[PDB]
Amino acid sequence: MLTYGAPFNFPRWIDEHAHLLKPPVGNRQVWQDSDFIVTVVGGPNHRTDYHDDPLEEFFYQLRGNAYLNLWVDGRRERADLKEGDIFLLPPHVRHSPQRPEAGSACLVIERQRPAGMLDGFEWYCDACGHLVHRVEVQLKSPVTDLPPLFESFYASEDKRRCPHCGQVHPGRAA
Amino acid sequence: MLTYGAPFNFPRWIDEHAHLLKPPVGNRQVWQDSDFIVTVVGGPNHRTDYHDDPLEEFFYQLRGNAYLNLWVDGRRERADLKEGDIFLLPPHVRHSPQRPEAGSACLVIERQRPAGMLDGFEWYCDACGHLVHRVEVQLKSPVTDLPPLFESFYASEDKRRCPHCGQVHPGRAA
Ligand SMILES: [Fe+2]
Ligand SMILES: [Fe+2]
Ligand SMILES: [Fe+2]
Ligand SMILES: [Fe+2]
Repeated sequence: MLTYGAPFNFPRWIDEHAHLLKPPVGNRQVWQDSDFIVTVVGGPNHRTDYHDDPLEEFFYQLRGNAYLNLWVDGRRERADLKEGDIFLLPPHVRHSPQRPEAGSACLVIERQRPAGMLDGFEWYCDACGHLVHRVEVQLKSPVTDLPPLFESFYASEDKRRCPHCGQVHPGRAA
Repeated sequence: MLTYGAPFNFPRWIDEHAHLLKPPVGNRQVWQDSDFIVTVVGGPNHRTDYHDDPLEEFFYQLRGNAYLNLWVDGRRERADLKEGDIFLLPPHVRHSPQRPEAGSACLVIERQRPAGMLDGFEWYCDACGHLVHRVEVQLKSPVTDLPPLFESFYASEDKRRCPHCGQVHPGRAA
């Protein structure tokens, strides 16, 4: 009844999955079907989407450095994840992880969302900072649910169009 | 609205709390009032109680070695937490952590239990393996709720008395 198997060496697991912790995959979930969602996120990767997680998110930047673009108290801000840092993000704080370094690795821990508790993915205008587009999602399989979501934003000049100042958001890369 | 503060260096935090990660305290919670309960557990420590956590528990043995005495599929068993190992324990698997080494440190992550979801603490007979005593608890503050619980077991020859074979459990140390 050890449903998720025996203990195992983490650094070797990370080493062994180096090829997955780089584009295009980027990340790898450690156990499947668990309530705790346990993921290692490599790099490099940059993104323009901001995440609205209705639950907490735990980070431990095991290797290399990264940072989180955030919206804290109405202002754009940056939290660094230097190698060795840990950090706990409160529910709903908008965050956009940037991971510039190859070979970096970050332990990220989350919980499954109950039915009816949704995640938000959002984009903001570089020009005036207004919200450009939000999609909410019952997030069961990030790996497969999120790329079509992001993909549809990039493809729609409409979705990318700031309702405040008309600036068309750049889409994929800032 | 970074309610749990900024990122910070984890190894230095652990170093700085060395005096707390040894008897009598043994462990230190990283953030307070979070949904994710994030704890570093040092040593040495041995115990005879088995935990029935109604939710999952995540371990990452950062420094030194430890092990978990378990009841898996009706049998007494041992899962080692060698330095570097990670491990995810499924809900309700009975476990009794033993941490023989000084200077060891283990990241343990849990979730707050909703109202009405209780933890069990249990003891088993060395002689016949039958359940000797179980207390259930709405666990809000392990640090302060658990010592009086354990304490009351040790003090009662009655509670320590195996209902199957009459052997009085040794209590504090095996
Ligand atoms: Fe996220
Ligand atoms: Fe705008
Ligand atoms: Fe436990
Ligand atoms: Fe017995």
